[PDB]
Amino acid sequence: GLFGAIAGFIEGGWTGMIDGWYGYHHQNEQGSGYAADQKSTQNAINGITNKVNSVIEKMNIQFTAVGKEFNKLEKRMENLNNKVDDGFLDIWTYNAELLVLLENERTLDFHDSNVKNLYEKVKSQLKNNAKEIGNGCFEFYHKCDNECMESVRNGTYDY
Amino acid sequence: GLFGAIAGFIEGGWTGMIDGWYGYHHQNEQGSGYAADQKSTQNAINGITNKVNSVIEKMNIQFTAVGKEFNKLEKRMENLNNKVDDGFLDIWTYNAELLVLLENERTLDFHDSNVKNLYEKVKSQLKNNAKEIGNGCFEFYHKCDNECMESVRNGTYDYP
Amino acid sequence: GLFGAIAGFIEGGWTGMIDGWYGYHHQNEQGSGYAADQKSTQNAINGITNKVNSVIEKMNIQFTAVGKEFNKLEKRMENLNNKVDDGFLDIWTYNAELLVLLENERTLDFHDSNVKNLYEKVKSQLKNNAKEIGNGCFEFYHKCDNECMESVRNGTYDYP
Amino acid sequence: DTICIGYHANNSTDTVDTVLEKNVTVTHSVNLLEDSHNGKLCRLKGIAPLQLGKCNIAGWLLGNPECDPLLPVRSWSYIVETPNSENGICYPGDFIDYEELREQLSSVSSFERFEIFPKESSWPNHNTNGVTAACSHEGKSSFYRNLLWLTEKEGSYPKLKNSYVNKKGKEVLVLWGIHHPPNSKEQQNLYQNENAYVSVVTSNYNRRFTPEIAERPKVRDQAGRMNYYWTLLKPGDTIIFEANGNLIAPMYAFALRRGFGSGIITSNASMHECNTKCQTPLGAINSSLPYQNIHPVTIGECPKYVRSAKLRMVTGLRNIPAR
Amino acid sequence: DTICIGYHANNSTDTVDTVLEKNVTVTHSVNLLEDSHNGKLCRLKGIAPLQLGKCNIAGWLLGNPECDPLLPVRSWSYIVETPNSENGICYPGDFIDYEELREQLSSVSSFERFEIFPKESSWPNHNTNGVTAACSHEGKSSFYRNLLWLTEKEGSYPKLKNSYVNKKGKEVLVLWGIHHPPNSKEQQNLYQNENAYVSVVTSNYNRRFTPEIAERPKVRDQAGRMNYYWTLLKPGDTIIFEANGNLIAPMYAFALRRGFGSGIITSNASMHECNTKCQTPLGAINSSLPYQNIHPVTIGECPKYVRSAKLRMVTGLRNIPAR
Amino acid sequence: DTICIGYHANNSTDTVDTVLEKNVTVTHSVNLLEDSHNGKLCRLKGIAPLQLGKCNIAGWLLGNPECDPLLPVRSWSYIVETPNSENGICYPGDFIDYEELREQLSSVSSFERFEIFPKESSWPNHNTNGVTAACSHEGKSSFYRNLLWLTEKEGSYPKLKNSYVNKKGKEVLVLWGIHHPPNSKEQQNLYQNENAYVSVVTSNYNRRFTPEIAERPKVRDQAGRMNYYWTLLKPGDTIIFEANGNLIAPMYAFALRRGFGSGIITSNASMHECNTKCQTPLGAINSSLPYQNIHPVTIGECPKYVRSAKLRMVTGLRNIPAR
Ligand SMILES: CC(=O)N[C@@H]1[C@@H](O)[C@H](O)[C@@H](CO)O[C@H]1O
Ligand SMILES: CC(=O)N[C@@H]1[C@@H](O)[C@H](O)[C@@H](CO)O[C@H]1O
Ligand SMILES: CC(=O)N[C@@H]1[C@@H](O)[C@H](O)[C@@H](CO)O[C@H]1O
Ligand SMILES: CC(=O)N[C@@H]1[C@@H](O)[C@H](O)[C@@H](CO)O[C@H]1O
Repeated sequence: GLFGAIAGFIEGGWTGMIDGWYGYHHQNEQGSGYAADQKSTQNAINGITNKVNSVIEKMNIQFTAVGKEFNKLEKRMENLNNKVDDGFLDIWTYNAELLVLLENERTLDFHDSNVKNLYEKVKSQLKNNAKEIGNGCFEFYHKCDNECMESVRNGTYDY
Repeated sequence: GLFGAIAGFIEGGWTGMIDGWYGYHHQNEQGSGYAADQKSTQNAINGITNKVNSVIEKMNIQFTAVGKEFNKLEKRMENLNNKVDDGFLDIWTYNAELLVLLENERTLDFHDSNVKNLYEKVKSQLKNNAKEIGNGCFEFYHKCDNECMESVRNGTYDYP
Repeated sequence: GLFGAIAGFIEGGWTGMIDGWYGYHHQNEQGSGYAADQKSTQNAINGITNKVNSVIEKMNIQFTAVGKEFNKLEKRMENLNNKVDDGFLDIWTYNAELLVLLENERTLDFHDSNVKNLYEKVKSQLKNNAKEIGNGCFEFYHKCDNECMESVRNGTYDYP
Repeated sequence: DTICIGYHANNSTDTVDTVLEKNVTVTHSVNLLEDSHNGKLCRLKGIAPLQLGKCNIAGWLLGNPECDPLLPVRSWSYIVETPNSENGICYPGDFIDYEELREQLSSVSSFERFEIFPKESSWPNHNTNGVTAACSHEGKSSFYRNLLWLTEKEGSYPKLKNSYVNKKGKEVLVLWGIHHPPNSKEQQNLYQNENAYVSVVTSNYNRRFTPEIAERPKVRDQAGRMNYYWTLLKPGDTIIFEANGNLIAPMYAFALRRGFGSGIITSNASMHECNTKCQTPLGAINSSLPYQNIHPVTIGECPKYVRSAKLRMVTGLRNIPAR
Repeated sequence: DTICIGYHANNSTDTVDTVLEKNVTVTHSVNLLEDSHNGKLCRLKGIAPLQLGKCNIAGWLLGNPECDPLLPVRSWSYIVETPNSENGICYPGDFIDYEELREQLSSVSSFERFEIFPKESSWPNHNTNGVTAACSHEGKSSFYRNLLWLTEKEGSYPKLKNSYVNKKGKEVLVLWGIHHPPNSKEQQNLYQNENAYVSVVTSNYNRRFTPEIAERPKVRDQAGRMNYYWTLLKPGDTIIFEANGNLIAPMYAFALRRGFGSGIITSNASMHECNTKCQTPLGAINSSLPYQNIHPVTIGECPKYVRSAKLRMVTGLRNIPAR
Repeated sequence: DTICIGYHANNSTDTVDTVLEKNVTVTHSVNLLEDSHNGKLCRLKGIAPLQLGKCNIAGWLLGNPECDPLLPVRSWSYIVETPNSENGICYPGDFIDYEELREQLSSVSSFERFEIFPKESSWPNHNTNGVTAACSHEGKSSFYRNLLWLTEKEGSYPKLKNSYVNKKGKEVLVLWGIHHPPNSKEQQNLYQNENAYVSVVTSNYNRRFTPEIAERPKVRDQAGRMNYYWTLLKPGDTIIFEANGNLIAPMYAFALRRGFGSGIITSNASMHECNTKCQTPLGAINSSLPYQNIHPVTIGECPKYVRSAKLRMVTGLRNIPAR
């Protein structure tokens, strides 16, 4: 990835998490589990929903377009009409494929970035109260519970 | 933002800084005050100036273009001319709008990246002489008057 | 650069390294030298090679295209044909130049990113068995032979 | 105690292409390319198409006896021709500005077929029962339903002059023909005058027709030829027909009503009682996707045609089940 | 002692759209879409346009009496027709290849209107005072200023043959007409010769015209018709007119000079003493912006027309005053 | 002990442009714009083009004596005309639908020139030695190789009628002419009948021609004129010629074979024994790049033409020797 998180210092994903695209794991004390970070997932959802809607919106509806007939003495006109239809078709086919290719790359980097920023956000919150270990995981020192785990999720961790 | 600085760990902008896009804010015993980092601000300006100019340059000037008339027995030709004009217009409108949307996103990520890299540059200087407050600031372990603050602005400092 | 490494905290390139785009230097006791990271380098090659082939693939071949004659009473038709040809030429010229400009930028940032991640990747390994000096460089503490300098290249080191 | 930061994963097999890599499996994605359609020709916003079937526009407008089933149709949403639409003109000849007439009918939403020159009363001094095996029906010689073959009556073809004032409040499509005998003898017994002519005029149309006699290869067993012409008579205007021979006079004309979105397509698909907002020669499309690779010819409101086989945008992320 | 790294912010309310988020407030931005014009028609680089006013190209070149004010204009930067440009041909008829003539005039930067066939001395054996109420002027029957109506003199219309050699060193546009009476009586007392004809030839042009006599709906109170024709006479070439009736002879012709960047536009805007490099039918544009959404029709060097309502590029950063 | 992370650098001076910066020196890159050609006209996949040279399509198909070297050519990959292709029609006149004939020849891969009407046996009762200084050869008056000038034989011009049945199994291009004397005396001396006509008909073609006699400026030292016509005779159909004067009859016709990828180009480059898949008027191209700025006219499989002077895609990274 462009930001090094996904398929990076965080080797794989969690089929266990099903609430959003990004989230936390947490465990020990009262038990384990998964929890999606709504803040990040929603922002990401709004952004990507906008991207897709923009792509769609930019392509106005194609109104009636049909063939035309030319008599035997209008070959040049027939070929001109042909040059026009094929020319526009080439351009739109090119445009559509390139836009999708280019934006798909951008979307993936966007997610990579989101995971990365989320990781760094929790890190600057925990500081010395925990140690970076299992790539994406922080092992607490003061040992926190569940209400405390939530303060880490909603970003209010009282250092 | 993609790089997490703007509207990120550096939560807001300074309406108090008016010398550039990126800068510092010192708060020592001698006083406070803002100061734009010319190095970064200028590079950002050159890049964005070249970007805007490129967009403009690629759209060479439109020379005389007008309608044409067709007699009542040239309906197919009139429609061909119409298909041609609408077709090119659809493409250029799409092109112009898409290019602006895509590049505006890129410009914002650009600035974000500039603030991020600037922060990391200073962080690597104040490595072991101050502590990261967390939101773009650094508290020096010792004094830093004003002449010391400048050593930080011009990328020198040197005192690990 | 967008990611701060190339022409950033790692000032320049190594004309000495010729095995790949990204690599390590290493100046251990058994001697020194250069070594390129096959992993990242090869990975970058596959991406860029795919990019170039995509750009080329999308621009399928131009088949026979030639001028046309019009008699003296077909000026409108001749001008229509002219509008069509110039319009398609304007668009393709625009498309080609923009795509290349836009993707060249992306390519440079791609490399910047690869160097950046390779760096942080080694850093997260050494952790405390060395410090960060001239940026891009790490001064080992325990002193490791040309055998251990290798454990870093292949990413196994281990000794936080 | 531990807390890890991670990302979603699933069993999705969706794949997408990027600039740097092809076939990347992702958690969520959306397809933007429509590739599904009805067969089936449907009504367009409730209105049925005009199916010429074995007939083409010429056969329909002139009244080729093989196109009678089309005589009552007054309105349609689009016109459909088939690969077997071979019944056009039945008497050999040239249909002047035929492609332009087709283009005209393409923006016609409906019309009223009416007698512009009633067979009985319009031509008192001429015979009008002229028929031909070239336009046979039920195994018998017949003729166009909208035209009348005028010929000599009791050894004489008086100079005729008939006019019609357009009081329909719409453009009236008028069609007629000029017959060309293969030899002067035939020209004589059919129209009596050897140097005949036909004149047709309106406030904005002015044309004269002269018989061009010559032996010709047979077409549909006829050495003769019939050239067909048409004009659009503006509301309130008058059309005057004058001739002393060779005129295949108009009997029925059409009061046209203009509309938008119509067109002529060629399809071998069948008409069904379905409704759609987008119709192609292959079938109807019901979609909101921006693109389609079904067919470049479309009637209505449709996705833009592209030659692409696949256009999928990733929304989720790189799927890594970590299994 | 603290030092912080931050970014600029202000009170700008400029907004822009991005792929991921719409209406994003930024510190600095640049508009690339021109939406301003001065609702006036201006000179194009000092040269004034030709305003046909109530006349159209046809009325201008033929010499419609209602277009006399246009007679002296020799050069222009562009041609302007208005919604009320109704004065074209005043005697009813068909202007052959009219659209092509318009396209030819579109690359004409200036011309000299000269007498190709002086009224007094060109037609010694024919009358040249024929006029019509269809082309009246000052409530009195008149005729085109650039053409002459030739008719019988003293009971006879002698075969005429007159020619002109182009020594202007430029293409010369020649126009003429062919009159078509509604009946033989009129054909006879105007031209005497019942079966007349007109011939016009050059080294690269060759056409013959025959009167087509027939009763026609009256237009501008005339049952007659006049078809107008034109050709371009190359430098050094000769044009020959030969006729024994029905010829509406050329009196004035035009020696054309070609240029680039001109065209015909339709506008209801008024001419003012202003200068511009870019003119549209709505007004003149003075801008360096790449796009404009003002009008698709343009003359000169203009921004590219697009249907966009807004095209603003952001240069500054996301604006967060944080108040 | 120190270990550093760094990136490649070199001597390369390659530069590329990006959106933010211009002329970025990079380590590696690839050019995508083909700007090289071999300056020669080549065979296209082994087949040689047809070089009309000093002749143009008209001169070639009619058989202008100045184009005899072309008579034997039967196949070609593309047609080449030169800035000096001035030898077309030699007898002044108009070549009807000439541009369309050229378009027709653009998709012909080969044909067989054959005698449709053998000079002797086709016209027993007419003189066929008609010749003109306008079409001279070897400083001696001659005539088109593919046509025959028929004239009065012994003060008599019998009404002729000849037919040809197409049994070639391919389209047959038939060409002919109509001569137009400048005066009645000549018409009489050459064709006897004062009021002559020519009729040409097939199953889908039907045209009649009438001599139009008038004094005209001399072109190529002739006041007379010859108008040239053509038509495509479908496999199995029959073409009939009927006349009593003025016919410039067909002697040789062409059985056409259709192909794809051909076209007519104009070039001043020379033919060489080279082979290519892509030919431009300036020279052939041998390349796999997607674009070329050599020329917009192409034959075969070529790169896309663009007006760009440079299109280089960086592959390596920003080059910084750090010297
Ligand atoms: C000790 C040493 O030489 N390092 C290698 C290392 O380069 C390689 O990646 C790893 C797995 O094959 O095996 C180690 O032995
Ligand atoms: C003079 C004027 O137009 N007023 C604006 C003011 O509204 C704005 O708050 C300030 C800072 O952006 O800039 C001023 O120029
Ligand atoms: C005209 C010329 O010599 N070419 C250079 C060109 O290589 C460079 O891209 C451009 C931008 O600095 O400046 C031009 O002067
Ligand atoms: C790359 C190379 O070897 N050059 C040849 C070139 O000499 C030849 O004219 C052309 C025709 O096929 O093919 C190229 O591959």
